[PDB]
Amino acid sequence: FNSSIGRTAQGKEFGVTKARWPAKSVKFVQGLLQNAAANAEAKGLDATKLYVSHIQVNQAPKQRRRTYRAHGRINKYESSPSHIELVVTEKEEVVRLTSRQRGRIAAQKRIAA
Amino acid sequence: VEPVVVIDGKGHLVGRLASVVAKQLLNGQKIVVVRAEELNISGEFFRNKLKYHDFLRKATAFNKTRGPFHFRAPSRIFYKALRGMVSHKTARGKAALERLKVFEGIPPPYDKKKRVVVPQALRVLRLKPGRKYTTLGKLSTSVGWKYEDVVAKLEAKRKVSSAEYYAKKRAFTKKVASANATAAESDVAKQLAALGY
Amino acid sequence: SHRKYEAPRHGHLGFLPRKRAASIRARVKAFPKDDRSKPVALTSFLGYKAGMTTIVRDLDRPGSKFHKREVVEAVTVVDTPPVVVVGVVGYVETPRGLRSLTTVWAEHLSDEVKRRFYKNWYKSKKKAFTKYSAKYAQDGAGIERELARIKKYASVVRVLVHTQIRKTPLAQKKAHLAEIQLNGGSISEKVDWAREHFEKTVAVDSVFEQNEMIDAIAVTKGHGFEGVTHRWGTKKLPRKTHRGLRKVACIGAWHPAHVMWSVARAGQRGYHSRTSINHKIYRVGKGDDEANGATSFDRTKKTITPMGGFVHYGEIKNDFIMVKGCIPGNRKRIVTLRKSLYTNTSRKALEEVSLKWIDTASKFGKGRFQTPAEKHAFMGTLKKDL
RNA sequence: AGGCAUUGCCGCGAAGCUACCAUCCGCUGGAUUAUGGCUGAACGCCUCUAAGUCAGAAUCCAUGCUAGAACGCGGUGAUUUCUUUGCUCCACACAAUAUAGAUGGAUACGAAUAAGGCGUCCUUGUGGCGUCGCUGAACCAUAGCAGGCUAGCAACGGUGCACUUGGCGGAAAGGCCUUGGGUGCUUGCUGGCGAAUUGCAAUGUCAUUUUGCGUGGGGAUAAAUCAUUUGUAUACGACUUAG
RNA sequence: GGCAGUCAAGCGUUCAUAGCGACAUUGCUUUUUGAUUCUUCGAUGUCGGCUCUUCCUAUCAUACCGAAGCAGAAUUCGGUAAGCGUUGGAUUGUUCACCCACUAAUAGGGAACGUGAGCUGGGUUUAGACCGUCGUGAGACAGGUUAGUUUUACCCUACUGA
RNA sequence: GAUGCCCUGACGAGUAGGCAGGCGUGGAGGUCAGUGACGAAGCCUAGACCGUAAGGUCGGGUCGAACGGCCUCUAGUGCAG
RNA sequence: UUAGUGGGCCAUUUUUGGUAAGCAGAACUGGCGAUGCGGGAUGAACCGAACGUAGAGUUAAGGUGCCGGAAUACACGCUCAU
Ligand SMILES: [K+]
Ligand SMILES: [K+]
Ligand SMILES: [K+]
Ligand SMILES: [K+]
Ligand SMILES: [K+]
Ligand SMILES: [K+]
Ligand SMILES: [K+]
Ligand SMILES: [K+]
Ligand SMILES: [K+]
Ligand SMILES: [K+]
Ligand SMILES: [K+]
Ligand SMILES: [K+]
Ligand SMILES: [K+]
Ligand SMILES: [K+]
Ligand SMILES: [K+]
Ligand SMILES: [Mg+2]
Ligand SMILES: [Mg+2]
Ligand SMILES: [Mg+2]
Ligand SMILES: [Mg+2]
Ligand SMILES: [Mg+2]
Ligand SMILES: [Mg+2]
Ligand SMILES: [Mg+2]
Ligand SMILES: [Mg+2]
Ligand SMILES: [Mg+2]
Ligand SMILES: [Mg+2]
Ligand SMILES: [Mg+2]
Ligand SMILES: [Mg+2]
Ligand SMILES: [Mg+2]
Ligand SMILES: [Mg+2]
Ligand SMILES: [Mg+2]
Ligand SMILES: [Mg+2]
Ligand SMILES: [Mg+2]
Ligand SMILES: [Mg+2]
Ligand SMILES: [Mg+2]
Ligand SMILES: [Mg+2]
Ligand SMILES: [Mg+2]
Ligand SMILES: [Mg+2]
Ligand SMILES: [Mg+2]
Ligand SMILES: [Mg+2]
Ligand SMILES: [Mg+2]
Ligand SMILES: [Mg+2]
Ligand SMILES: [Mg+2]
Ligand SMILES: [Mg+2]
Ligand SMILES: [Mg+2]
Ligand SMILES: [Mg+2]
Ligand SMILES: [Mg+2]
Ligand SMILES: [Mg+2]
Ligand SMILES: [Mg+2]
Ligand SMILES: [Mg+2]
Ligand SMILES: [Mg+2]
Ligand SMILES: [Mg+2]
Ligand SMILES: [Mg+2]
Repeated sequence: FNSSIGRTAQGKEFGVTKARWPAKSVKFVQGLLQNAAANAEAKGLDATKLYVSHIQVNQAPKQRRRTYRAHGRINKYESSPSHIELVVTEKEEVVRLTSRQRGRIAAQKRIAA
Repeated sequence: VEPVVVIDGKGHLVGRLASVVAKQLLNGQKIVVVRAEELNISGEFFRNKLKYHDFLRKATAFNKTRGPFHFRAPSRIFYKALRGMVSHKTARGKAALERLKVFEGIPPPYDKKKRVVVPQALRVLRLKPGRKYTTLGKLSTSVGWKYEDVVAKLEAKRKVSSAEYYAKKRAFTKKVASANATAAESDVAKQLAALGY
Repeated sequence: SHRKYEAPRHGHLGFLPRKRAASIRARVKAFPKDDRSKPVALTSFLGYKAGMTTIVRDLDRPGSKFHKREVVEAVTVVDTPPVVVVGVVGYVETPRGLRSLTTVWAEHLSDEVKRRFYKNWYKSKKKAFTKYSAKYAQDGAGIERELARIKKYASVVRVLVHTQIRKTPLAQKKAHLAEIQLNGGSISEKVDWAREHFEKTVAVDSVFEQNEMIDAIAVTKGHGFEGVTHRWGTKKLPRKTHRGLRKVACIGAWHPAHVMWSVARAGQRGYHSRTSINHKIYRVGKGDDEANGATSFDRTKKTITPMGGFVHYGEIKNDFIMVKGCIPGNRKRIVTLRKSLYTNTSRKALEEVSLKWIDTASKFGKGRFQTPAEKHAFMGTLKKDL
């Protein structure tokens, strides 16, 4: 989702020209990582070996306001909210032969010996 | 029959050679052409220069880098003739053209390998004597190829080395053909002559 | 239908694309034809554009209305400390063009040059050429064999030189490195010359002389993204024009149904490589000389540096070249001076030049005084002097 | 001493930017067209033309100048451990991988073609003599459990492998040749033993890549980017600087 | 309509063809205008100018040449040639025209009669208004006159740079 | 199963259009003493089978209360515009 | 007894108007419309040939240097074009 955004040197570590710093997204996702870490502590998982094994954002139902346009027209002005979910996880580390083939294999071993 | 065939381009006619090479590659024979600068085209030089100028006139009007591209080197004029006799936009055609290499002069490693000719394309067997013809190196130079003199210098050097090689083999072929002649009038040689050898 | 009145097109299609040059140091794309009778010599040299100033001289041009009269002429001063030689490259002719066969480097490279091999000098362990230098150990047969290669096979030989940017007033410490072609002599004589100058300097007076025509190769001053009116010189549209007037009105016919490469469009202006030819050398300055701004007519002991320093540059403490008129590039820019590719025998080219006077007033305003002493005489004593 | 007057207004004004409103600079070879010629037949003469050829335009192609193929190429510098023993090379296994398509051998003068090749001789030549072609339908190789195990004879030859000797090769050399000894094999010739049942055929598996992984042996001991910083640079990236 | 051939009666002091050329007759062109009505009427923005690029050659100038009723100078006819130029103004909405002037020269044309999300809007071509002729009248006029909203690109490609 | 079974010969393009034999949907009479909370209907399913095709059938997942085959009757009965 | 149709268009030959037209209008036949398939690069109508699903053989029209299936076949001549 990057058409006509800007270019930046901080993209280079990931091989891209287009990157950004979406603070509101970052804050919500850090709240969820904090919640998942806590939940893992309560189950007694080892916090040093936790990785993000699943993260998924889905579109929630839009929230609708309106904007007023020239010539007495009205258009939508909708929010595009999110469902986010994540999971952290501890890391952890018959042969069929024709008679001819059988005959070959036998002959082969009778010579090798 | 050979896994690579090296054709000495010298004295052959561009189109007739192109047509045979094109068919060979489509049949899965690897080919190398050498001495593309010595290749001929029927028609006097001036006519062939005029034809090349007609070709230079063609270019995408709104941007000349969009082709057609006018390659000037002898090897690439030959490659153009070939590319036109192959379905070069298909995968089969791309594969076929990967089985081909064309060079000016005879670079290594092909300088020490046998070179064949293609009689159906030889100028000396095809043109009526008296008909005028172009040599492709001269043509290429006239339309902007830059390495006629370098190839000529390098070819003169290769031919010195090659003449020395030949002088030695021609000497060793005497010793052999001598020793084979003393072997005649033996029982074995007379027996062989019965069986056609 | 035909354009109603004829005019020449705007701008030259031989300088396309108008894009940012690939490097800040413009490439010499042709060296002079080698005459192998002559002694071995560099065909070019590196310098830094200091600034411009003004000259008076008498004109020697019989038939001119200004024959044997004083003219004033703008000049450009290039700061040219000696270049250090640090290597040789042998090129061999092929049917695909020249190819470098091998490079040989000097045993010891200065940090001015070593810096050119790094983007982050301060953090580095400074390992450049550390294993290579050890090739020179023993007799250094490794080097002798590589030189023998060059002598055997090469058709042209070029020396790698670097500037001594430490000697300039520039803030940069990383030297510029460039190949310069050796003309004169046999291939063996050329690679010997190069071997006997590893780590040694070469002075601009060895390369150039007074009155010689030379060529300036430099990247032009940058001006960023520019509109069509200034970038191509198209006519401004009338004041009544809706949607702006620094434009081309028609960017094409209906057919071809494509904008053509020959139409003027907005884009990068400046920072292009350029090769300007036939700049006459009016002075080869010595750095040691305290009177390198003085002449035979003006015996005032002074340097070429104008009062205040060259604006945005500094002093000039080194050998320099003074060239008639202007050259591409801005103050502080690396510049390559090259010997003429042809033998000009114009009367303009053959004129022996002798300067009457070199201006040395401040270029940071409407300078009125050539020297501090001249100022102090005219003003008299001031309150700060007491 | 200052504020405000949407830069309050006026004079000067550095820097920067900038103007045929300012200054500088703008290359020299080749091939041709028209045309005029040379030699010269057709056509015993003549003829610029037929073969052949000379000069020649603001033409064309180079030189020179701009870009540099983001799937064109070269040279060269340094290549991280110090702890998940990371990197590399070599040998050897063991896995996978997947093939634009092995299945005795790509077997090297150059030049001419109304001419040549080979051999030979000598006064060494644009020489004399002989011979060859009329296609590679050749030449070389080629027998042995996909090629076993053994005994002799005759030659001292052929050939493989590893190792050495010296040389030559830069067009893309990465190959060609050579010395010496070693070790196999030898179908040049003569013997002895083995082979079965893959059941009357079934590719009946023998090649070649690419990568991983494990053993043993060697070898080497960095940078780049972000952030900061510069302004010769700049819409942003990018560029150029410094730490 | 425009441009070019062939024939050659004549013109050209003399002399068909230097330059021309009657009577005839063969063509080419699509910068004229017709003819037609195939495409578009759920719309391809409708004159001209301005700007800008590129193409043709049937060459005005410039290069090199042939011919002459080419002494010189000036000019005229022709060839290779489109490489390079081909303008400033008065009146008119003009296209076209016309004149002044400079010039080496002021050649002809094409690109949706190039070019309106490029301009402009003088003309034309809605609705206001005047005149003349026409019409009993409402009204008409490829007659004159005056006033009359010129919209959108952030997409794809192309191009210019990154 | 005589609307059956079978033998023989020939033929097969198609817009507008005509006619024929079929497939599918809501509801009605009859019947299968039909299926079903031990899972009806619906929905998902680069799993399977039958039919030239309309379509039919089966498995697996999901699900929770009804629903089908055949003989007939009837229509607010089949969508890409 | 009832549907659709009652805009046609093209080729060869005959033919009228027109300088002519891929123009306008008639005659006879065959077509396209309603029709794919092989050929004519391409194309409503030209040439061949009209079509259930398959297999084998043979051909039409058109082709056989290479693109491309098929003789760089055979034979007698002609032609060199700045
Ligand atoms: K953006
Ligand atoms: K126009
Ligand atoms: K103020
Ligand atoms: K003659
Ligand atoms: K019409
Ligand atoms: K319409
Ligand atoms: K003028
Ligand atoms: K008004
Ligand atoms: K029922
Ligand atoms: K009817
Ligand atoms: K009817
Ligand atoms: K048909
Ligand atoms: K067809
Ligand atoms: K037939
Ligand atoms: K083709
Ligand atoms: Mg975009
Ligand atoms: Mg609003
Ligand atoms: Mg309102
Ligand atoms: Mg070029
Ligand atoms: Mg014009
Ligand atoms: Mg300018
Ligand atoms: Mg306006
Ligand atoms: Mg100043
Ligand atoms: Mg001739
Ligand atoms: Mg590149
Ligand atoms: Mg529409
Ligand atoms: Mg529209
Ligand atoms: Mg439009
Ligand atoms: Mg002409
Ligand atoms: Mg027209
Ligand atoms: Mg128009
Ligand atoms: Mg508009
Ligand atoms: Mg308009
Ligand atoms: Mg437009
Ligand atoms: Mg108006
Ligand atoms: Mg009105
Ligand atoms: Mg934007
Ligand atoms: Mg039918
Ligand atoms: Mg109902
Ligand atoms: Mg269910
Ligand atoms: Mg699905
Ligand atoms: Mg319920
Ligand atoms: Mg209904
Ligand atoms: Mg629907
Ligand atoms: Mg429908
Ligand atoms: Mg009816
Ligand atoms: Mg009717
Ligand atoms: Mg009707
Ligand atoms: Mg009609
Ligand atoms: Mg119809
Ligand atoms: Mg055709
Ligand atoms: Mg074929």
